[PDB]
Amino acid sequence: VEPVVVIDGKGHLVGRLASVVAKQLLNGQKIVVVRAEELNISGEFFRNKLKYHDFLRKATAFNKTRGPFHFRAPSRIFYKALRGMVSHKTARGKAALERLKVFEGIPPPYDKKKRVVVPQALRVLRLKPGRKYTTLGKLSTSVGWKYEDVVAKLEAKRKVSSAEYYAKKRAFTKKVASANATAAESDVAKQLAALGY
Amino acid sequence: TAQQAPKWYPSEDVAAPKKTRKAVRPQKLRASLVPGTVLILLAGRFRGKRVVYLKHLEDNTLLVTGPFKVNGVPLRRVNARYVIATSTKVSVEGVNVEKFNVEYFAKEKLTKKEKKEANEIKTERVEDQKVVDKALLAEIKKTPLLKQYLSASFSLKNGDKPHLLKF
Amino acid sequence: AESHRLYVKGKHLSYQRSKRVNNPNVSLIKIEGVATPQDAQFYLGKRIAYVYRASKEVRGSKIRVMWGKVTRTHGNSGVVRATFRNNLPAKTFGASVRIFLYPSNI
Amino acid sequence: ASLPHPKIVKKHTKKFKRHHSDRYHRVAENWRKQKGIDSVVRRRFRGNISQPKIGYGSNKKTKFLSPSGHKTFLVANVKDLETLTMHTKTYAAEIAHNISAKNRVVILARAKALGIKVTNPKGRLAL
Amino acid sequence: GIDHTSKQHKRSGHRTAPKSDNVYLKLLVKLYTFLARRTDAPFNKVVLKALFLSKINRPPV
RNA sequence: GAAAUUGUUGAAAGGGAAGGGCAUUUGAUCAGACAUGGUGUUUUGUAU
RNA sequence: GGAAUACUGCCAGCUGGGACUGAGGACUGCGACGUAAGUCAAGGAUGCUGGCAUAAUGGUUAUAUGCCGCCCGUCUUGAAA
RNA sequence: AGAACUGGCGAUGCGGGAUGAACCGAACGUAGAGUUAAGGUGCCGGAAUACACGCUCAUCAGACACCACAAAAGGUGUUAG
RNA sequence: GCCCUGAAAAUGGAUGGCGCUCAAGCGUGUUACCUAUACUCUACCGUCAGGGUUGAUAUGAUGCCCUGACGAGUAGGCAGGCGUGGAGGUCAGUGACGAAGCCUAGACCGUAAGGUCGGGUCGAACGGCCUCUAGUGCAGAUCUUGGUGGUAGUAGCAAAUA
RNA sequence: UUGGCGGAAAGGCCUUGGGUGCUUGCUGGCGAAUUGCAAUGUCAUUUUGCGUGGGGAUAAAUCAUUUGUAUACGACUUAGA
Ligand SMILES: [Mg+2]
Ligand SMILES: [Mg+2]
Ligand SMILES: [Mg+2]
Ligand SMILES: [Mg+2]
Ligand SMILES: [Mg+2]
Ligand SMILES: [Mg+2]
Ligand SMILES: [Mg+2]
Ligand SMILES: [Mg+2]
Ligand SMILES: [Mg+2]
Ligand SMILES: [Mg+2]
Ligand SMILES: [Mg+2]
Ligand SMILES: [Mg+2]
Ligand SMILES: [Mg+2]
Ligand SMILES: [Mg+2]
Ligand SMILES: [Mg+2]
Ligand SMILES: [Mg+2]
Ligand SMILES: [Mg+2]
Ligand SMILES: [Mg+2]
Ligand SMILES: [Mg+2]
Ligand SMILES: [Mg+2]
Ligand SMILES: [Mg+2]
Ligand SMILES: [Mg+2]
Ligand SMILES: [Mg+2]
Ligand SMILES: [Mg+2]
Ligand SMILES: [Mg+2]
Ligand SMILES: [Mg+2]
Ligand SMILES: [Mg+2]
Ligand SMILES: [Mg+2]
Ligand SMILES: [Mg+2]
Ligand SMILES: [Mg+2]
Ligand SMILES: [Mg+2]
Ligand SMILES: [Mg+2]
Repeated sequence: VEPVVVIDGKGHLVGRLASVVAKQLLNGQKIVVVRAEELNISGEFFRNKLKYHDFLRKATAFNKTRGPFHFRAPSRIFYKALRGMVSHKTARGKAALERLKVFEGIPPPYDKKKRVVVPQALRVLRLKPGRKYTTLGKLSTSVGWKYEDVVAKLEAKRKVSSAEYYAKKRAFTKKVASANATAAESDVAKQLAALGY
Repeated sequence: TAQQAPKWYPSEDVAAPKKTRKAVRPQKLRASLVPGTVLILLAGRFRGKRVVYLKHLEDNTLLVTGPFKVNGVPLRRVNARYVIATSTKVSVEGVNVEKFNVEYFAKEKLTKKEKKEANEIKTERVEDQKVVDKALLAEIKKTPLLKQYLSASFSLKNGDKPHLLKF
Repeated sequence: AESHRLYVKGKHLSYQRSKRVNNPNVSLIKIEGVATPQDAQFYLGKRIAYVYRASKEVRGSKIRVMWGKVTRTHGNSGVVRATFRNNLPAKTFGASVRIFLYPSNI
Repeated sequence: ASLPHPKIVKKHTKKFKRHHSDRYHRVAENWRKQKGIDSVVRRRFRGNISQPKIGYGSNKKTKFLSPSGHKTFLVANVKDLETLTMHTKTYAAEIAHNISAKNRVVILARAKALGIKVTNPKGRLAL
Repeated sequence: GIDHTSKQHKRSGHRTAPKSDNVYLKLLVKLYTFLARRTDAPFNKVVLKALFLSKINRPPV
């Protein structure tokens, strides 16, 4: 429905989000994903760390530089999970992949844009209460991502600016609500209410 | 010879066709198309315009008019499958509509030599349009906002689902 | 107004296929708004145009059209089967396409 | 000008080229059937070339018919031309490849007089 | 698929239209196939089938 | 004066071979049907 | 005590939308509706209208894309080996 | 390694079992439309991130016949008897 | 019952992959949906079978036509065709105003073997049909003879004092 | 045009003042046809070239020579108005 859909990856299960996003990209929607460091994987942190070390031991024996590449950033972990769900060796898959961008944090192109969520991949709607889960930023830091703190500081600055924006927006919204409440109970408003608006 | 000859030649008399059994019953129009209904034109030069339907013609077409003074659509005929019949209806008792028929709208078919390298209207047609719409806007002025509704064009907005929309 | 659209937008998803063999004679179309076969039944028989641009002008235009129509529903989620005069070129998997409101039953 | 006919249907317009006639120069493209014991083409595995068979045969009402609707008849002279005098709606003459230009002009003039369609009325013509 | 209970596309095994290309014999079988088609007498069918026969199936009398 | 093989010119494609099948897009290129008898002579070469 | 409704089944009950097909080529048959003339959806499509009349449809060819496709011949129970 | 009855492969493509001579389904003229078999419907991948009742949390979970393995013995893990 | 311990192998790795945890796991139930060269209906091709039709005009009674069913295949059998050298006959066939041959991501016919045409090149003979006849059809045989590649401007052209 | 703010990939967000256009907030007048019963019926943005007329700025690198902190050859590292 939109040209570009911006997904806030926070609170999303990695594989369910990746399946939804892969299907969207193949159908032709441009998707950008922000805040990949707040993605969730179901299961305990130790389980997911062991899984990553299992992935990390696989490399081409005679030359490690041509082996499976182990990317450490949370955005690239999500990208790996999503490239597994796209037929990436074809021209169609390559085009579907270049319709996609994944970021840590919310960079300045997208910090002023609307972020949506995917409810069929949200953790609070999918996991049973009580089940343990992993945070992708913590897992990436444990395996070697170097930029957890700088992303956190930039996110704090962004959140301060966003709260300053939202206070003004809320004040203007209350003025607009006051204005059209006073401009209700008129003949036009009663006609609109009769017609359903 | 180069090629020898065929021993038998096919005959050149064309056979007559068998007597077909396809009679022509009249078209049964859909129930929403009664004369005086406001239609939305879906294709053509006037696509998206709201016109008023007057008469079902002999060659399964619908006689419509804008009216021409309202939105600029003249007395015309349209295909019934290319319109949307709304529920908005104006009374069309008081129009002289049996003048118009199939041979009223003749094209005077153009010859092959007349090729337009680069590049008019019947006076009887413009006076007939005037006579019809003078009776039509008299009924149109009764209900409020109908003239403006007929003047405005139809389009689909974002989120409009035609399978759910009522007309 | 600022909108002039008299069609419903859809996307060209894929050809009709099994797991490992596709049939290019039938395309699958995702019409926006429709989510069930019951709502997709409204659009059966509607005309579909795929509209594209070319560098060479052929008969007064640089815009070319492939015509087809909706034939039946597909699945449980409102996808339809469409057939075109010439099959769609398979690079348009994910391209927009126009589903018109004629021939109309309203 | 031809006799009325149904729409001509070609069930398989593509040429049946021999297996590996693209792979090796020495293998000509003239069709031969693979007789090999392991041959994927003989065994009819998916994704391989199709082979000629009787199901591809043309409709007998439109067999041998050119797109104009005639059957081609080779002619060498006006005497061969005149055998199609009463069959102009079913046959079209084709002048043979080894006819001289000055005999081609005579054959063409007679065919225009008789109303017989000529398929190659441009061979060896001087302009 | 069909579970065939008999051989498909098998000939009748009976010789019609005799193997001889004697033109007078062909004239005789033309006359007697007309008679066997249109007279409903068993004699004509019997002699038509006899006309088809080979030499060792036509011993001299 | 064939082919293998080669030069030049032109066109096209090329992220660890190339070639093939079904289908269509795109570029290039190409055959076929377009008169017909006809009321008719608005006609010249007065019967074309 | 009196119903209703579900479920299952039947109708030579009515009716709307969509798709693919139009083989055959004088008549002959079985029927239907009518007192009759005749008509018909009854042994296979007709009617009405438009645009173009050309590379536009189409064919060929090179390329692109989707999916598929292992090297032939041979011996062999078994060959891409 | 060797017998019995039947069905197959060899001599056989096609849909399914990722992959495979033999399993499952089904046997093959050239096409169109419809419905299915076996197998499936998160995404790769056509098809419900369907509906319903439970069970399971594994610092080697488990995930579909042929088939690509796991046992004796144990556990106030949890569940029902 | 499920889970866990019992449970150790050598390149890095496989519920097919990603991944999945009130499952996208395990047991069970109900529907909807996807699609095989299978089933149903129709067209067209061929095969087999059962029939109709010597009447005049015009031909082909091995002709034309009606009806039904059927179509996998190595080894192997049979049948109908396609192409080549030469022979009898015929078309009073083609041809220096250009035969034969050769080249041609130009056209047409045939399911196919193949056939036909246009254009270029060329220079002296050749073809259709009915029959006869064979030293008659090649991808393979570490085939025979001849010609030619990649390798490759590569190995190398360094003993005997200069 | 005034003042700010924004460096994560800021390349955008907010604001002052005047000018100018439109206004469907409300009521009028004129026009539209013939694209003939549909045909995307052409309204987007990406790159480049060639012309005008209006600003702006007036270099290096390689070969060859040279060095030996380098070196199989290339490459490297030095020097030369
Ligand atoms: Mg070859
Ligand atoms: Mg074998
Ligand atoms: Mg020479
Ligand atoms: Mg050569
Ligand atoms: Mg019931
Ligand atoms: Mg073309
Ligand atoms: Mg085309
Ligand atoms: Mg093309
Ligand atoms: Mg190619
Ligand atoms: Mg391809
Ligand atoms: Mg493959
Ligand atoms: Mg062995
Ligand atoms: Mg054997
Ligand atoms: Mg089998
Ligand atoms: Mg899908
Ligand atoms: Mg227990
Ligand atoms: Mg275990
Ligand atoms: Mg699955
Ligand atoms: Mg289950
Ligand atoms: Mg099918
Ligand atoms: Mg028979
Ligand atoms: Mg069969
Ligand atoms: Mg000889
Ligand atoms: Mg010559
Ligand atoms: Mg060539
Ligand atoms: Mg000479
Ligand atoms: Mg020999
Ligand atoms: Mg050879
Ligand atoms: Mg061989
Ligand atoms: Mg050799
Ligand atoms: Mg050397
Ligand atoms: Mg030496």
